[PDB]
Amino acid sequence: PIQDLRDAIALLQQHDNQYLETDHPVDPNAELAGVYRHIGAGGTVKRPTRIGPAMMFNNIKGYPHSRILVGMHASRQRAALLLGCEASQLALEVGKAVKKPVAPVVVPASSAPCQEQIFLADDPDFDLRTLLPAPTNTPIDAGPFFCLGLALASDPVDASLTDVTIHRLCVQGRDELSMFLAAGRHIEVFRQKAEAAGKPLPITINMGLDPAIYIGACFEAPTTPFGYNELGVAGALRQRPVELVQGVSVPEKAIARAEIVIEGELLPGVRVREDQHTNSGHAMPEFPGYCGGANPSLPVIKVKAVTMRNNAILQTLVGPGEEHTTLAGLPTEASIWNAVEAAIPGFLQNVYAHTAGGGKFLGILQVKKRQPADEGRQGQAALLALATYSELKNIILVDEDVDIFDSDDILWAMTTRMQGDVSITTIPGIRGHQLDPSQTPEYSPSIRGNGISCKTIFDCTVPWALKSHFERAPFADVDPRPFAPEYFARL
Amino acid sequence: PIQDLRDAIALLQQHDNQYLETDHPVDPNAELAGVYRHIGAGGTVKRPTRIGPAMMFNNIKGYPHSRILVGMHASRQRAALLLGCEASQLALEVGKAVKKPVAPVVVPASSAPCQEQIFLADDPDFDLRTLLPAPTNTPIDAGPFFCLGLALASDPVDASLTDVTIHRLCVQGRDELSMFLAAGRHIEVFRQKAEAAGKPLPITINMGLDPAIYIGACFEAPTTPFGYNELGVAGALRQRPVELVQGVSVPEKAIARAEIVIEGELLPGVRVREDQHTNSGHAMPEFPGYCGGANPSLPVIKVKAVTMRNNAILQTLVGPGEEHTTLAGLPTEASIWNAVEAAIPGFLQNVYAHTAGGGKFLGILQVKKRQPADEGRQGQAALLALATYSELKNIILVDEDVDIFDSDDILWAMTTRMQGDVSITTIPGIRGHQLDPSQTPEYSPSIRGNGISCKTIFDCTVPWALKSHFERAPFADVDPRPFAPEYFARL
Repeated sequence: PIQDLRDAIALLQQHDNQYLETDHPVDPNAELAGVYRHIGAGGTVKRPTRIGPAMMFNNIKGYPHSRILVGMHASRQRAALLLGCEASQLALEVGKAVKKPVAPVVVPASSAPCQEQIFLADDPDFDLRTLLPAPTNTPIDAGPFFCLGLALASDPVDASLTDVTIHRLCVQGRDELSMFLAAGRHIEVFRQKAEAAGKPLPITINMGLDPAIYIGACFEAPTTPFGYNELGVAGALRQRPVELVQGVSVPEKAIARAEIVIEGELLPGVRVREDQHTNSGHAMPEFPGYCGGANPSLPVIKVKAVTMRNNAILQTLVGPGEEHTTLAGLPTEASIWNAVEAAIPGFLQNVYAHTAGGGKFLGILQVKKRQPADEGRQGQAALLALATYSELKNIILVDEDVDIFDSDDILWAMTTRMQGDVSITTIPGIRGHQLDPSQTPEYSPSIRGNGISCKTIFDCTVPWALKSHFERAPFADVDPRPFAPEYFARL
Repeated sequence: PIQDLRDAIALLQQHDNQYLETDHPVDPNAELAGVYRHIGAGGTVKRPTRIGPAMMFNNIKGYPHSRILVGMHASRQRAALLLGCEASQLALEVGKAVKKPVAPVVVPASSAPCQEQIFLADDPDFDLRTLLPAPTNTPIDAGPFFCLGLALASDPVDASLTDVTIHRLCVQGRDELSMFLAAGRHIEVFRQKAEAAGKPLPITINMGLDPAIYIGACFEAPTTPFGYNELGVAGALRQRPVELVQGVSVPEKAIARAEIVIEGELLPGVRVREDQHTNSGHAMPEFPGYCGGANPSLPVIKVKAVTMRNNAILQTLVGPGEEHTTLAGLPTEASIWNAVEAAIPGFLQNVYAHTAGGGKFLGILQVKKRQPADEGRQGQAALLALATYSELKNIILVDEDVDIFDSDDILWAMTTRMQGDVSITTIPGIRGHQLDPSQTPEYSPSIRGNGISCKTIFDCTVPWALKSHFERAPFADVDPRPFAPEYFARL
């Protein structure tokens, strides 16, 4: 029963090519990410790249006591193994946990390995920059980043209002991090409330976690009093409550079994240029595959303490590549599943938040026309997808004999089951996502500002009345294995 | 030095997962194809399928002295190993051979392994159907097929005119095969000239060949006296003339080192229904991945002899999947290369006749914009492609940082470097190909007859003025090997 990051590493070590360690010295600045680019970053990272093992770097230059984990979630198959289901059903299996969550519980400090070591920022010798190897993903980044920081925080006026969300933070100084907070999201609203009263907002950043927690926390959750409800998904996935502990230096909870916890406060009335120390003009690589722009005005966590386990692992990601595809893509798929299946039961066979869109921009919907009235519902399923997940950009529709996880087979449906002046429907001027660099006025006369897009539905389903002409060549069913057993061993 | 199929097999056996044998009894009717569907048919074949080893079945039900080879050209990497070049350069490499062909030569029967065993149709016990296995691809095919028949044929009046072509053939009786010949092709014009005079056309069907010969025979060649010029490509690929032997029962040449040669004559004033023995309504699977209809009026080869090597291999294909992509796709790529490079030298970086289009329907063009004036040449390249290969359907244009052999990366360009109402150009009413089942009046109000199409250009290149915003996140160059030697040691 997996309850923390090390229980997960143990499971991976029982399967081939899921976990890999190296003792060869690596520089956290640029080099480590450059290495994993080849081994397992995947997704929208520039070629060459591939799906591979999660990888542990034991020998980090300048950090003789540290080790860095990347790629834990950077494969769909791997995520399936870590949660005990089939990779094609991963979105549905987690969607079931979302529906029957198990609440987290509070434990005492004696039960929290994340507090086996406490480094108070009090200490004159404290220096976040030398305590933690925060990797730099590319040389043009704004600085070192932590990329899997699970932030816990509460409303400053109503303490029963909580939030759990993944963030990335740039290291800005001996005890400072900058942190981008999405407008409108709960923790930013918390921070705006505290700042309007001139007060800091206490927060914990929890890194190195059971992958069920990271995966579960990307889904929308209900809000109950003191609920930290995102944690309920992982509670359901393991059938064991996620354990919280009180912070040592701030009045906010932290993840009891996390590897590293950064406790601090968002400062009132303070802001920094994200790239103030490099003037690179960039932040770090974004899920579409491009380096984003540096944010000119960011809030700052003032660090009051770092607590960690003995031999703490620092967990982050590279790419963000396939690791982002998994964390973002399963929620994208679940919400599309839920919307289509409630409106058109039995129609959708599956949906894939394609890695080529980082799990957000590109939806592949596999439908089955069962009867004459299903003609015209394939467009309806596309409208449902675009309405339910507004950061989507394009939809590709295929039938149930097309493998939506096989990009060759998607392009095959786009070649023999599509006519350009019939099957392609453009929907201009719909808000999409600012990190798509083609969503700009300069790219298109129908785009009125950044993050607005034309959204395109590629209908590659066979028209109902023509289906008799579109049967794929029927090869006979045979068990191939007796013909070459040793060859099918390689699985 | 590779000079026959067996030398090619021995080369394959020096590389991992390129060649596989099985002694498990197999039914050449349907079951064999059913097995290789899972092991390595690839291409447009229904999932599951994949690229895998070429496969030899040694244990053939009803044919205890036979063994059957499939999948020899069913892998771009395998074709590259076989011709001694890099997969990404394959078409450039065969294109060089097309330009400087090495003419074939005639050798005596003593230098002709293909006549080690002679089976005259003279013999009352001769029966084409029990002598050779002719696999069926699906249970609904017209009948047993030979799918890699290299035909040699000459003009019945002017013997200096020759032709060398690949055909498929259905086994129609004791000593008859049906053979479709493409209208206007040289061998068909030889046939019509002979039929118009009331005379048979002598011919040899050569099977089990140096892959160089099959690959080279799919390119257009010039005509010179007694040239058999398609063999000049294989000659240049091997820097050794292909060897011809005089047939034993008909006045026409055969491939000296072929595994199997069927000698016969196309009969005048005789036609058969392709599926006359099954009434299946179908021929066999076509390269777009659907079953073809049965041709109701095919000419007949009356067999006069079958010669073969000792321990002869019957070589054919399954799917036809990836084996067709290689055979058809390299000529498609070479012709696009030649046209674009002549018109816009330096602009095309590479082209991929994508396997999802069977090597014919879908072109991925990789261009590099070097200067402002290249803005607008990407579409020019697309037109060049559409002009020179009229069976193309759609073009996808990408820049030099997109891996065109990686369908995930194509879709990525389709997602972040494309706006539907800007980047997509439809060209309606252009003759395409009849075996694309969506090219019918029933699919589209703009299609006036079967085999006419809308042809779509998807411009997924970065507009020149915007290039600085579209740089893929620049992970540092690092040699990953030292960090994980034994992992990279699985190459």
